[PDB]
Amino acid sequence: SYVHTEIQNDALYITLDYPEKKNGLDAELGTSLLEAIRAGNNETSIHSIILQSKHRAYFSSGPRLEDLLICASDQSDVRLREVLHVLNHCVLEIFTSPKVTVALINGYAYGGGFNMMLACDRRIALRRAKFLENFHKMGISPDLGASYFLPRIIGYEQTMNLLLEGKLFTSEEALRLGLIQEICENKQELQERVKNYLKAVSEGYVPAIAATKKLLKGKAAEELKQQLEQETEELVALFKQTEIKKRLEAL
Amino acid sequence: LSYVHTEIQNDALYITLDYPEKKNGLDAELGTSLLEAIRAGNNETSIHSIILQSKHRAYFSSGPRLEDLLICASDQSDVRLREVLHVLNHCVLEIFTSPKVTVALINGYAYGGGFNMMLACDRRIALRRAKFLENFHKMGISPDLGASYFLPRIIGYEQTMNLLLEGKLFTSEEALRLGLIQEICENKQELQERVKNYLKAVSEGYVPAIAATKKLLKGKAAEELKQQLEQETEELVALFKQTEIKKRLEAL
Amino acid sequence: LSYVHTEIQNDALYITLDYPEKKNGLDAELGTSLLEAIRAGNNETSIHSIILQSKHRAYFSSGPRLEDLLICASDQSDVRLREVLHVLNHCVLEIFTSPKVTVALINGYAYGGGFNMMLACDRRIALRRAKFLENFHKMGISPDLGASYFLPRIIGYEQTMNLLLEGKLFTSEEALRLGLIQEICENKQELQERVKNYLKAVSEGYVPAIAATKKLLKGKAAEELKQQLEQETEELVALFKQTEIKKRLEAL
Repeated sequence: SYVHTEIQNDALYITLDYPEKKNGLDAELGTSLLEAIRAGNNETSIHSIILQSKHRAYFSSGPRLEDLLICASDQSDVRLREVLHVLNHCVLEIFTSPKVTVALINGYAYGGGFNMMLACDRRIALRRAKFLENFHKMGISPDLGASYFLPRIIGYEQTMNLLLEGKLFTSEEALRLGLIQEICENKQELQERVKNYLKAVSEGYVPAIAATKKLLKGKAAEELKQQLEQETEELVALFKQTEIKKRLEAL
Repeated sequence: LSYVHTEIQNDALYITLDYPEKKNGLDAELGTSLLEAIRAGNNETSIHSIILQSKHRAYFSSGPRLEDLLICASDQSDVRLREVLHVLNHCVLEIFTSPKVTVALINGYAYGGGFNMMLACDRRIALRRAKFLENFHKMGISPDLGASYFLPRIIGYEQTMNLLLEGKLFTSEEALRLGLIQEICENKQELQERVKNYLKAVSEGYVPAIAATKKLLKGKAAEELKQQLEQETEELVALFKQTEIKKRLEAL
Repeated sequence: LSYVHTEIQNDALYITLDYPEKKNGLDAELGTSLLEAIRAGNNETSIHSIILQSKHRAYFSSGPRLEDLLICASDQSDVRLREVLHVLNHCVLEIFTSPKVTVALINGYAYGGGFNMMLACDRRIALRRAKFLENFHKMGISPDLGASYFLPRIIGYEQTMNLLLEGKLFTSEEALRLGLIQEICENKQELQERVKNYLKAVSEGYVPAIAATKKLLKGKAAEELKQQLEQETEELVALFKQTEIKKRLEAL
């Protein structure tokens, strides 16, 4: 099972555990992740869903260049549409969760490997965490909700600049931009911080939390759903163009 | 007695909350008088500004009173709740759609909707000693009186979730950092002078141009707010039918 | 004599404002030339970026000139005003919907629409010495050339109302703080090398991917802006019929 699940004190922990691809995003992990998010969402008794990685070195490597290359080489678009469908549903199901959603970024989180977590209510990173948005050099458009979330979180102009620079950036920079909400210095502090955070969530009333999130989001989930569809079409179109195959090959 | 006073001075309408019994708390009686004052100001062609303030040193507004909310949770029907939400939502919408420059002066504490209604104003100025509270999380209710519309637009979604989770009394400095207020004055005298100067700057403008400017800047937002207020109403009414809310209000 | 020059260099179109007669003022003449330059750039498959700049050290653009505005105000038909708005509004929209990376280099002062049109660009870079002005409040007019769309989205509603109310000449530092510009360069030469480096970074990408990226990020905003430009025109036209506007322009 590409992801592990456990409920403790009325909170669901979803742990990415896919060493073969370093927590990479493909159709199989995606399907397993989606199932887990949906189970948490449908679980009346929990108040929170925590997304995390089991592996010290990384949170998620994101979509794998090797896997993308296969999609570029595929002339049917089926492989590409397949993986995007599942991962897009993961993003949407996180975004529309009635539970308080938190992502714990312990290690590096590249591309969609970070971006999917932008759908969470809060993102907390270890100091050592590193981030990367590499669409520009790859010759592709942003996906997995990135075109929706980035401008809304950090602003359009800063999004264009972040994508243009395509740098490995620090947790400090991510905090400054508002991509993440806070930084913990080490594993133990993160562990304590999370415990305290969930204690605070538990003092609320589950249906009130759900209504609150619903009201705050308003028409956003409808907008995101539409944007995910547009991202899909733009990316598929680009993946039919030789330049994209060439860049993926080179990489 | 009347709990909302009105006065025009030099082409500015001053709306003053005066409800000491309930510390300027929000109920249908105050709401009704407040709405009437807001509309009268919006319909007055000579004024360029509307100033909302409290006549009482200790507090701006305690917001909807716990005891009153407890009554609504105890009610047999939802008629009382819908009635007060109706009047107070209209206050919010009528401030928001005012053609006049709207300013709220937060002198003392402003809790829940006692503060949140004023988020519809063009500018919010607080005394340093002002304190603020958003306590929906512990109360087990959803945000109302526009708070679900204004908070994420002003401070961001992530920040709104965290503010609500913490439910702490917070300072004017914190309110300023978040953008909930636009500036702080240290005392009543300084505030009185600042307002004088600010209204002077406003008066140098042209009333119809000011109205056109506000209309353009807001675009479709007024319709969106109106719809959101309706949704807040339905969500809150649904929660007040659940025994947990009565239990929670009863304990507080 | 053409008031807008174009040159392609390093896979980028440089559009240069060269209108000393009006200190790079915005009229239908310069506007027509600028629009042609923008469209040419947007349809040029061999470039990745469009750079907008001024040839003159003293100013970027003095914006719509008071003298020209007065003429429109004194005119008994709305045709000349609607004609200039039509072309300039198209410049704004066509910058905003450009598939190329768009950068404005603000070297000297930029007043009103002279700055505001550039808010449609992906990046605004100013020389430290640049100065800015939004003077709608004193002029008695509503914001135009997209300003009513861009200002609240970039700096916030409350901050926009205050910016307009104060109508002060402000520094590049303040522009940067507000988010109206993205960065500051100390001098012409550093700016030249910065732009060179920036364009190199852009060139590392793939033109159709840049275009698709911008299209996705913008979503429905292009249609929103187009409608909003139409609203700005409708309101400005109504105000220019009023005696107060002519009086204020003359005074100025």
